[PDB]
Amino acid sequence: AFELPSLPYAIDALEPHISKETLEFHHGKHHNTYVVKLNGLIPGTKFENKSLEEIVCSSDGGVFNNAAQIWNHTFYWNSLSPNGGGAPTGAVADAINAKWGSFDAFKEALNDKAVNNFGSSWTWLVKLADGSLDIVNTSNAATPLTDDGVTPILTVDLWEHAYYIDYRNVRPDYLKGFWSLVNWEFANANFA
Amino acid sequence: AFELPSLPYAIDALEPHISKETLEFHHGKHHNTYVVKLNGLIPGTKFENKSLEEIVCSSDGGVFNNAAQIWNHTFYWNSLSPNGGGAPTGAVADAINAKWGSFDAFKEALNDKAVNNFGSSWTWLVKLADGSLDIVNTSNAATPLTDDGVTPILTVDLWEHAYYIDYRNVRPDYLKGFWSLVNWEFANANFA
Ligand SMILES: OC[C@H]1O[C@H](O[C@H]2O[C@H](CO)[C@@H](O)[C@H](O)[C@H]2O)[C@H](O)[C@@H](O)[C@@H]1O
Ligand SMILES: OC[C@H]1O[C@H](O[C@H]2O[C@H](CO)[C@@H](O)[C@H](O)[C@H]2O)[C@H](O)[C@@H](O)[C@@H]1O
Ligand SMILES: [Fe+3]
Ligand SMILES: [Fe+3]
Repeated sequence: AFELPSLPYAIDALEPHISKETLEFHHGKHHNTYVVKLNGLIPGTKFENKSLEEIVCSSDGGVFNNAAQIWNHTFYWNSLSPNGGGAPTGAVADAINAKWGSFDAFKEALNDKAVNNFGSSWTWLVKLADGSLDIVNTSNAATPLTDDGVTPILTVDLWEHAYYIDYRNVRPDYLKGFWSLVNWEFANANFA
Repeated sequence: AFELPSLPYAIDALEPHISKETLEFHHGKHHNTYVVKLNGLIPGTKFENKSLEEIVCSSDGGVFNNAAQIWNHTFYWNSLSPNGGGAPTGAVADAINAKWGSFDAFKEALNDKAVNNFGSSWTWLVKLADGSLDIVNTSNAATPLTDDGVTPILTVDLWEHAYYIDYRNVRPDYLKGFWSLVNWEFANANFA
């Protein structure tokens, strides 16, 4: 049914911020496993012919954990880039300034939400229904995609498999890696 | 203030099932961090004079997450032993045979609960109010210590940091490691 998407860049393209070995396990094993599991759960069910987002927004239990993780990881890979990092640009830079006053205050606010997102989790930059940006944390497979009117803009995976190989227990060091890779083109594409 | 308990065995005593590197990060860094963080949170609350278990059973939020994780890890180190593994003995073996019919059926049941305990979690062997054994899963820092009438007997930490260095994504391989280390003396002590 579903297929694991290709990575949007070569396996060593995020070096030295996220390693090749991390992409091999994170994309090639964890993301793949969610796709295999969902496909095993859907045959001959009321989800067998629905799109992935349709499944994510209409399931619970194991179907939801697997489908939402497939979606969350594809969004995460797009949130990184070997040509990303550095200062934000375009409409998202201005929207960040409108909410937090400055990019540095936004980065401090997102780092604080990410470091403190307890357990397996995701930290998201979203555009609320009212048009403003905000930072929100979700646990396990939960995702702002299920929230009517909220538009996911970027995400950082904080499950330990996302960073343990490269950074062990030090999330702030992984977050420095993330800021060096953040894909402002994808953020702007989602914001607009 | 609280202190990080010593490990009950040498750093390489669980080799080759859990590595020295895993114990250095897992005990020396993760377990330690929960101790430091709790020792920041307590003062100025109705907690600074309470024992660890008293805090675990009457707190929520960050105090609970750090205090429950300190308790859960100390319980987890005691659940392993370089002289453990193999068939269960004593009262716990008999109780296992009473609930599941055989040790092999128990192991299959616990393995299924642990492999499928989604996200950061713990799988516990507990003794119920009625005297029977059961397997229960908790998420993040939740623990049966807070359930009236339930007595924790053994635990397996399923947060990814407990096994990623040694086994990466393969929980079943980590669980084989756990069966080779399970401390039946601690289980029997807790059961009696
Ligand atoms: O996909 C199997 C089940 O996964 C979840 O439940 C598992 O993980 C929980 C922690 O996130 C545990 O509490 C639970 O015991 C496990 O079975 C999901 O919640 C279930 O609905 C799925 O069927
Ligand atoms: O210890 C600080 C807070 O930790 C928890 O909240 C963090 O982790 C949650 C995921 O488990 C996130 O949803 C949340 O946004 C983070 O702040 C705890 O639940 C809070 O009560 C603590 O203050
Ligand atoms: Fe992930
Ligand atoms: Fe742990």
